[PDB]
Amino acid sequence: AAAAAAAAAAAAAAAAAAAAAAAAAAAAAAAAAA
Amino acid sequence: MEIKVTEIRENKLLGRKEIYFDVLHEGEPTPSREAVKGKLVAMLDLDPNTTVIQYIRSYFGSNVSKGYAKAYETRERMLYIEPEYILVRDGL
Amino acid sequence: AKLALIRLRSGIRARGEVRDTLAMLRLHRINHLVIVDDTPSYRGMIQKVKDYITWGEIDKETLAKLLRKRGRLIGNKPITDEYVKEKLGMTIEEFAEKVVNGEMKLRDLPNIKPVFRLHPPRGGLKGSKKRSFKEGGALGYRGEKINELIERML
Amino acid sequence: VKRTGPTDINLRRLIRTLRKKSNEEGVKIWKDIAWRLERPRRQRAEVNISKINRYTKEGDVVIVPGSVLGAGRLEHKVVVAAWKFSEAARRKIIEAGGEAISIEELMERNPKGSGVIIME
Amino acid sequence: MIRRRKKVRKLRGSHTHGWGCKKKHRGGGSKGGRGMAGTGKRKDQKWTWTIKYAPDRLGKRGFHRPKAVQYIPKVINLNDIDENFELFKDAGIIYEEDGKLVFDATALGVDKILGTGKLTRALVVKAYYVTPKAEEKIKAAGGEVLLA
Amino acid sequence: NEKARLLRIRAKLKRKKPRFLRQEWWRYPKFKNDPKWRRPKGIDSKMRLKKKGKPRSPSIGWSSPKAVRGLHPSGYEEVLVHNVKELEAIDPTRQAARIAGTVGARKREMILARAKELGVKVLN
Amino acid sequence: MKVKVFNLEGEPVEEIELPKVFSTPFRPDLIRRAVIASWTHRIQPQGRDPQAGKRRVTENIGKGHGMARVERIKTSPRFAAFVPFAVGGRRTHPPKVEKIIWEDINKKERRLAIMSAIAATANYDLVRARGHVVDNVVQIPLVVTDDLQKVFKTAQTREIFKKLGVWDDIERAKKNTKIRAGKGKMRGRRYKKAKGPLIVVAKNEGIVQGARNHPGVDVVTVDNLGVEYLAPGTHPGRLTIWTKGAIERLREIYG
RNA sequence: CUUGGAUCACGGGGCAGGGAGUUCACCCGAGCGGCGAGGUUAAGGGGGUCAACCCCGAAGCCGCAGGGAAACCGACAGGUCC
RNA sequence: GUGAUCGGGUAGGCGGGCGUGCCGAUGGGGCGGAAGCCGGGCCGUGAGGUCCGGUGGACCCGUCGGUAUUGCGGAUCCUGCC
Repeated sequence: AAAAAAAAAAAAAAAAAAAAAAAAAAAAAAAAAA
Repeated sequence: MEIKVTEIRENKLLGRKEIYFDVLHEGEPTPSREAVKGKLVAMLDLDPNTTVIQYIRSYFGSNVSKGYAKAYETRERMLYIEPEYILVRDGL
Repeated sequence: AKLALIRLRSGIRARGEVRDTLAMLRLHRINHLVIVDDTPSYRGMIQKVKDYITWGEIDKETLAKLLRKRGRLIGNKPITDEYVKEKLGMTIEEFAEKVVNGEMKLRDLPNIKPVFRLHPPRGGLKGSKKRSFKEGGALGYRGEKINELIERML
Repeated sequence: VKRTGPTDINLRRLIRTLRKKSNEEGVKIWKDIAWRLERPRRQRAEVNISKINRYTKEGDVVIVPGSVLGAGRLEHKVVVAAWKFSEAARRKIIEAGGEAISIEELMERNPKGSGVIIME
Repeated sequence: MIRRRKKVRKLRGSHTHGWGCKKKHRGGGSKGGRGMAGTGKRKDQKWTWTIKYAPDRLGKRGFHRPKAVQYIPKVINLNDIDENFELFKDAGIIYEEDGKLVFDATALGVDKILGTGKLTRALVVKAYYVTPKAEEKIKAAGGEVLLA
Repeated sequence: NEKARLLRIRAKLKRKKPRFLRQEWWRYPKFKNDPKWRRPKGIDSKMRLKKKGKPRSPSIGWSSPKAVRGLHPSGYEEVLVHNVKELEAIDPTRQAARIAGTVGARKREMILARAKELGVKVLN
Repeated sequence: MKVKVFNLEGEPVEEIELPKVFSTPFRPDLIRRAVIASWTHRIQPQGRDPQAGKRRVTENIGKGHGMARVERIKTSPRFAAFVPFAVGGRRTHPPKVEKIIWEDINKKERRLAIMSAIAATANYDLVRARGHVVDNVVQIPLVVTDDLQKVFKTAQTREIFKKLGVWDDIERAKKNTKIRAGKGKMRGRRYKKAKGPLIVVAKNEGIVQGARNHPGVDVVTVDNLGVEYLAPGTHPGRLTIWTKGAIERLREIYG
């Protein structure tokens, strides 16, 4: 069980293209830190 | 620097004697913890490797202070409950 | 030569120059005595406060009596031959002889307070505070006659 | 305005312990750090990782009387003692193979406080 | 935390509450006018405070453009890229091509790359405009700038 | 003995001490029936100027020695008692008990019995 | 810290390790802040009628009547009116409903305070000092099986509490309940009631009904914990009965 | 009040009860506390033992880059000394 | 421990205490007589507190933490009484 931080990328990504980057970041973090 | 024991309690679920005492110190400052341990051990026949003192407290306009001590039966039982800053404050 | 200065008058109704000079000479209160050296920088200040003090040349016997009776250490403790023989290889009489003939300073005795606090003169001042000693009063320069007054005030 | 102290009883206890330790061991650094901790909250020290990395060496020991914050890199390993760490600062100090500890544990490991660098 | 008491509680019994003579705390004359009255321009009872502390308050200077036409271009620094590298990698912004790491800033939504701070890694920066200092720092770190 | 000496000091001091009362307590029944101290605050008050022939004002110099401040003239210090548990927890060497005025007879019988069998001085 | 798990008969069966929230340092200042904010969040606004005292019509006489310059009624009695030193007039500075009573506090400080209060409930000296009777309690901290979440009879709860050793604190709560002093008795609010134990549960299946009517006893779930359950009056160290499921949910949420 | 009050300067027959720096909005500071290159939710939504409690909600605001009327341009995370 | 080199004070600034009504907690008292009122004793620099006796006949207090229409000799002050 983990608590990934994604608002850090939400506030950075250009709007209308945030959920895709969020999914990719979810997968990346799950891979690396787990 | 004299001491009068006001209360003794026993605790089996924790395994410790709880001692409440009063320190008469007139024309003198608040006594030190080493001195209080020395006198309580000289009086009540306790093992200095146990016997942590929790607090000595003075009060406004008064030459009597109050003190609380715990005498444990075993190192196991004392370390199981007492924390590190209390264990370091003493000579342990 | 060592000069003795005694304060006689109050600083109310006096100039700040005089008040500050007296503070620098450590003469804060009335019937208080100080011993200094006869240097020009001190003589100028004495001339500035000439109208509020008496001063004159002091003798060794008088200084010995003064040390034995009104001398104090930090803590307002009396001076004793025990202390003097311990800290120095002398008695009070020899210390005073030296002090007034050079070779030694009062502050060489450790923890010596530099101000002597006297009671008022026995029989009273025999001259007005508003005039000078020369014209029959009390203020200003005496000579060896400051010792008579120190004796009366001891 | 009456300047109180901290309301954290643990800070108060640490300050008293530091002064007692100074008097016991015969040193000045503990008393110094005590008066620095009794400093008004609006003037409490704050240091970033960048400053430590800038003014430290490899194998140095450092004590900060306030908070350590995460901004910059750490290129070598050092031991840092402070009252409060940030998550990022702790993580970045662990990375690079350093250790982040408390002032009490520093007093244990080193009673005389020899070789320790004060930063504030 | 600290809950002090109000000083009216202390001044209860003081007869003037710290205002001075019993003539001193009255209406607008006791201030010199209401609001910014007397700050110049017709009266000068506060012209001294005006010239000591609030110059450039009376008078106009310049013009403003319409917000219909204003555009605020977004910018980013090399320190930011290097200090947020791993998140830009986790999420798209940095990706992979043949033997190269590439930084697509248009994705981020930025128009300018400014040149504050060192650059450590080598990269290919893909963006409209880049400042000469940033160009030099990038080409020293061993990378390229390919302008779109 | 020093405690007795300080007791004599306090007794003499508080015999000499006046009862501090406001400017003109003798003149208006609104002050005769509520006697108290109020500091004189007027611009032309002689009690404020501390003139001769006028009543005096309180100051920190009238205080009693710390050692004997607050003790019963007997020499003990007082402890209010409402129950027998409070009666206990008294040092019968330096403290005495004063029974609260709201306690009933049924209960103060018990308090007096326990004080008797404990050796505690009761001022009532 | 390892602890035993007790059954409804008062016997230890299992052994479990406490989570780290029970090792949180002690912060009575934050506990107090949070309790005071919670106090503020349930009080009603109060004000007077804004037109009260301002119903009379007046006329002042002015200079030259051997009288003061006060506004007075203009019929038979001619009593003064409308001024704040007149009898029946307006009040100078009355209470107002515009006034702000709400106090805000941040989530993270609130949660730190809750954690500290939990750690305090897991300490013996604080529980005793607060005023609770713990002469015959089993563990401090007391952890009991999940079978207690299903008891819906007050008499069965009575028996279980007798076997665990908190019936004496319940009796203290009953005994130390009094009729107030003052005017709160007119406004309801009589019978100032003392506090007893607090049962923290994972899920309610009848224990709420079963234990409700014992004086001083509170029942709460973990997801709905606050600092007023754990530190009534700003004083921490309340006698608390935990459950295994509640402690696991603590291991998960940590706050 | 006044430079100046025992005043031939003003207020003062007695007693009891009432009677005067309050609230909001913005701004400048401080004594504490939390998080910290980030901080913080508002309106509102869900649950509950239902005005207390718990969980969501970062829209927006301040800060991380300034200079310039504007178009525009766009910086030391450490070189030396006391 | 030091203070010959601290001890007057208006406007004004700062620190600590006494007292009054309500709330959350804790410890208590009361028809074997609470609150209030009258006269007295003791402690306290003091703001005040507590005890004794009498009257009275149903509620009251201490400690911690919060709140406030929170302290009168004056306003040719307001109401009532003399």
